[PDB]
Amino acid sequence: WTATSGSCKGRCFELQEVGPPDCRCDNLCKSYSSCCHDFDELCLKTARGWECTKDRCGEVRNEENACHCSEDCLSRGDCCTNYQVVCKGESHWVDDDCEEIKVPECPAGFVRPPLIIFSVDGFRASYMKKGSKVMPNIEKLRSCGTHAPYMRPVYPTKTFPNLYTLATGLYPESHGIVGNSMYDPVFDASFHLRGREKFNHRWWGGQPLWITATKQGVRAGTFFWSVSIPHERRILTILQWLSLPDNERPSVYAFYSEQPDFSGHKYGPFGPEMTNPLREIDKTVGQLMDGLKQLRLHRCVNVIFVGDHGMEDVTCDRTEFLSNYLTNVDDITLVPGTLGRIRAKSINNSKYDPKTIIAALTCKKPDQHFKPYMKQHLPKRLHYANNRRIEDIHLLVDRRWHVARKPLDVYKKCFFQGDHGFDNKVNSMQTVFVGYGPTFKYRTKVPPFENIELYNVMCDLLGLKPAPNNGTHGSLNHLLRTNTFRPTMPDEVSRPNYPGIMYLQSEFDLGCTCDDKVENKLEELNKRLHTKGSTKERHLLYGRPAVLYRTSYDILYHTDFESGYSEIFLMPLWTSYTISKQAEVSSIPEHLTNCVRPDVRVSPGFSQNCLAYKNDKQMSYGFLFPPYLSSSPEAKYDAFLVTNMVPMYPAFKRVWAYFQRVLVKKYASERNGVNVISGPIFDYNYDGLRDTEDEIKQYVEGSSIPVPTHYYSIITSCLDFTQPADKCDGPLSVSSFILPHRPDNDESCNSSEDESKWVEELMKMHTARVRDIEHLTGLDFYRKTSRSYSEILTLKTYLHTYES
Ligand SMILES: *[C@@H]1O[C@H](CO)[C@@H](O[C@@H]2O[C@H](CO)[C@@H](O[C@@H]3O[C@H](CO[C@H]4O[C@H](CO)[C@@H](O)[C@H](O[C@H]5O[C@H](CO)[C@@H](O)[C@H](O)[C@@H]5O[C@H]5O[C@H](CO)[C@@H](O)[C@H](O)[C@@H]5O)[C@@H]4O)[C@@H](O)[C@H](O[C@H]4O[C@H](CO)[C@@H](O)[C@H](O)[C@@H]4O[C@H]4O[C@H](CO)[C@@H](O)[C@H](O)[C@@H]4O)[C@@H]3O)[C@H](O)[C@H]2NC(C)=O)[C@H](O)[C@H]1NC(C)=O
Ligand SMILES: Cc1nnn(Cc2cc(C(F)(F)F)ccc2CCC(=O)N2CCC(CSc3ccc(S(N)(=O)=O)cc3F)CC2)n1
Ligand SMILES: [Ca+2]
Ligand SMILES: [Cl-]
Ligand SMILES: [K+]
Ligand code: NA
Ligand SMILES: [Zn+2]
Repeated sequence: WTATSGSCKGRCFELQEVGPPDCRCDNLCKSYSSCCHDFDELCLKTARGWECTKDRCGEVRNEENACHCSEDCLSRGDCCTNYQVVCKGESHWVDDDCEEIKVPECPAGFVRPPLIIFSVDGFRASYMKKGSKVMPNIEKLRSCGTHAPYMRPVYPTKTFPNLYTLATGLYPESHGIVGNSMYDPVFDASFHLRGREKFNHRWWGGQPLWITATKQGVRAGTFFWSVSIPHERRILTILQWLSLPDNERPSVYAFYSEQPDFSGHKYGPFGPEMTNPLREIDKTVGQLMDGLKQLRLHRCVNVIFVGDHGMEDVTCDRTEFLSNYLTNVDDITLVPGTLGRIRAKSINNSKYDPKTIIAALTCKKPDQHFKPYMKQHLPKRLHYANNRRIEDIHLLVDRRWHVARKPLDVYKKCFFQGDHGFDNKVNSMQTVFVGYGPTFKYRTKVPPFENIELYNVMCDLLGLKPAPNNGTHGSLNHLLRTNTFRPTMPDEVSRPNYPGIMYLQSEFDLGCTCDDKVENKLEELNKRLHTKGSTKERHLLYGRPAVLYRTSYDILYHTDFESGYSEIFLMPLWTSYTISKQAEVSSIPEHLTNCVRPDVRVSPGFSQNCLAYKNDKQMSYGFLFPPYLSSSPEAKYDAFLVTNMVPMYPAFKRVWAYFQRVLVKKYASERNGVNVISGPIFDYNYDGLRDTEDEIKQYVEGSSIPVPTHYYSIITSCLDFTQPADKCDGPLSVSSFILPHRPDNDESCNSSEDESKWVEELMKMHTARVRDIEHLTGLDFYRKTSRSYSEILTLKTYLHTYES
């Protein structure tokens, strides 16, 4: 019930929301069917439209007009945005040269530069170049301010997950808005774009910027706008709020446009019908800037122009149907489109089997345009698993395609030519970022970055302490002139032991053998030196990683590599080695094929054993430092230490051997040396965070050797590739991966072929940020470089994406 017979007189676009049954006058009242009877009349005036003309200049104030051209309008805060242009011979903001804004130039009574977020739905990154002729206001912001060539959205590249990620700094799995449609089995409730359940606050986790602001005494405009409020009125409302007295006036605001998404869906991303929506967004930006200039705020306000996601060409004829694969197609519920999510139709069906559905969808047709995954097998970079609303079965749909249950779903629901929602590495899904204002840099290009980082920066812009989030605070300091947040490196929690030779060979009963019985004082002192770390500067280029949790581990030095060996997990946490451009690849000698050697620095009881691998018929073993890249025949024996061994499924060894034998050398040739850090990851509860021992769900049969869910590598070199990796004086270049440790290669449809036709494609799919590896391992990398910490943070957030 709403008692709609109250009034909005003096309350239009009120900031405090009032409780039912009292009638409302705020931004969102329309969307709740709760506005007072007179809201249209009083708050949505349209008479005479939105622009002053010469003949209105100095008019007698008429309160019926949408906006005003009378002499009192500036003091009332309600001039048409062009008032001073038409009636006082001022220039439009876009016609003025840009001038660096070195300090905020604010009216008296402003305590901080306000922040205005101009958000645009479906604004694909390439519009900045391809639409530039029709967007002069946006182009001036972009060239005069700070801009990235694009900004990476989160997966799925849908509207609600991305807007709320922008507002919270959180991954959808953590904020809870995991799609445009959702089922929550604990609630037993359904969330959709149409209708009322979505207004219940229980869906919306984390803490959005407007709540952060309000809890810390910074006032906020309401961010949301009901669709029938025209854009011109949204701008006027923002500008009116900015004329409020100091104690009432917000410091943070948001504008939102449904365009160009709305048109992009109908006409496709570059349909000729798209020039007009882009023109109109630009005009809106011009209105805001001219309005701010009127208020003498155009060199005071920080403005962010930001998109939620891009838009791709998709048509009804590019739909895959699950009825062409499954027999039982009515025993499932599919959330469909540019992604697929599958669950049982009825929780009273014990004949539901996910395993059989996965097999029925896996590599069934030769050009298949989707790939099924159990959610825990999705690429870790998507961070799309740790939520009860994300269904166990997921379909990653190829760009330009849809998935649907049956053809009848597609014609009893071609209309559309555009859609989005695909993998967030896809070029067509990328979106835009521009920052303009006193606190942003002047005419500065910055590298592409992920939208999860922006919440921290918006908090910095407003002097707020961010709530706990998935940004890496400091990684975007290079966007800012001032207000930088000065992060410190985390403190190492566990210090390593440095074991010397403490055990005789015969103390070991590991059931391992090696043909290594081959006896010189010149080379005897030398090998001692290598074991004490004489080559460590070569192989550990950026310091040892720091261990940020409580544990027991040893540093082990060797000629060709250094490792941090966990007494708890019985294997290295990390293994570091450097491969120069000139290094040679060799084979494992025939005599050493099954060689595993006890490590006399590490007790039998904190060692793996070969017998467990023999008895475990599913599980084999591999090595972290590759025997193929040994620097000499003698150094090669170090690679067969039991302390360099890790459990590997035979199917995974095909991948790992190819990486170690072929790809490491290839990268060293291309990048002029590389430093590699590799290791295991345990994430059995798929939360993106390092498992404790008591969370491990699988061990090598008969043992306490835990089985990794993934293996990582971090591959670093000099950004200036004319310098070798091991003598780089400037910034670094990194690529990383987190490969799933799987017993089959069902993910790779071409895996019966040679590794050269499929392994690298797999690795590219599982590309990662260093930061992703940090969360999964409790390690902190790049602790000792010549680089500034903010720059290192930026490097740790880089994702190598493999798009053109
Ligand atoms: C990205 O950034 C985010 C934010 O920093 C990271 O997520 C955080 O990670 C922490 C570790 O997983 C986690 O900390 C736990 O929080 C518990 C309290 O949680 C509530 O209160 C906070 C505070 O305001 C709130 O934010 C939470 O919000 C979640 O849940 C609500 C619904 O209830 C949702 O609206 C919201 O979207 C959010 O859901 C997401 O997170 C939850 C986990 O909380 C997931 O389950 C969801 O799927 C979704 O992803 C909560 O309202 C706290 O109780 C925990 O403490 C337990 O563990 C410690 C270990 O030391 C133990 O000693 C304690 O005894 C305790 O255990 C007891 O309970 C167990 C569970 O029932 C039980 O089994 C035991 O036997 C014990 O009885 C813990 O501190 C933090 O909440 C989330 N925050 C958010 C916002 O998601 C995220 O990790 C980052 N991602 C990456 C990749 O880095
Ligand atoms: C989704 C979403 N997430 N965050 N925003 C705000 C936002 C963030 C940013 C940002 F700065 F973050 F970039 C910029 C701009 C916005 C405004 C977006 C907006 O007016 N749109 C149109 C209105 C539509 C109503 S739907 C709705 C409302 C309230 C609630 S409630 N009761 O508050 O839980 C629930 C709802 F489902 C949502 C999307 N929208
Ligand atoms: Ca985990
Ligand atoms: Cl969805
Ligand atoms: K075995
Ligand atoms: Na396969
Ligand atoms: Zn859309």
